[PDB]
Amino acid sequence: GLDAVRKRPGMYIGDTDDGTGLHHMVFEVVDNSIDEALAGYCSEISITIHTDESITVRDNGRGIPVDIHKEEGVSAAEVIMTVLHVGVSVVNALSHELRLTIRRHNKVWEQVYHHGVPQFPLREVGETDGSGTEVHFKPSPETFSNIHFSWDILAKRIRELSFLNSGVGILLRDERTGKEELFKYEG
Ligand SMILES: CCNc1cc(F)cc2c1[nH]c1ncc(-c3cnc(OCC(C)(C)C(=O)O)nc3)c(-n3ccc(C(F)(F)F)n3)c12
Repeated sequence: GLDAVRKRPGMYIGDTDDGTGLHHMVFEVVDNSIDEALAGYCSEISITIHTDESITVRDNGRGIPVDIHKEEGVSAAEVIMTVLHVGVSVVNALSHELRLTIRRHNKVWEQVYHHGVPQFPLREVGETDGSGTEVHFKPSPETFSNIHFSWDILAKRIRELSFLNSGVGILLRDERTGKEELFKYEG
């Protein structure tokens, strides 16, 4: 259960005061998009740093499957966001607010969590021509002490992701400063 994760966070995410754990949250999310790239269905990832020190990750993969998962009773998406046994549930648990948006089967689905707790089941909220998964999460002040993300640190590790996963283009955007960079390795 997520209760333990919130109770002793450094054990799961990394040090919660020096920025290590805080930045791991971003790459905990991003790695799922990378897995989808390794499978061959994701070519584009974008990471946005918001003025309120929240983070948005978005990929262009197949979208998380949304049909009802019967060992739980809830959408598989909700399962993946709320149960593990690091995963993306760790990020969810340690987030004040987190919005999940899935584009799949030409439909748009979303769900909102508060500290890893679903506010409504995955619901359909529109039509789309795109596909992929988007995640917007705000690190909990109850967990991390100095919430400020570093362009430099995110930039560095993204450059390496880009370098190691040829053919994936990764867009980094900081709305605090308006810096913007697309890392794609085609040299
Ligand atoms: C921006 C954050 N992105 C993101 C987070 C996350 F956290 C999971 C996913 C994600 N983007 C994804 N994009 C695709 C899948 C995905 C979709 N379908 C399958 O199907 C599996 C089969 C057998 C059909 C195949 O591989 O061909 N697998 C993964 C996915 N998901 C990652 C885990 C899942 C899960 F378990 F829910 F199925 N979806 C995620």
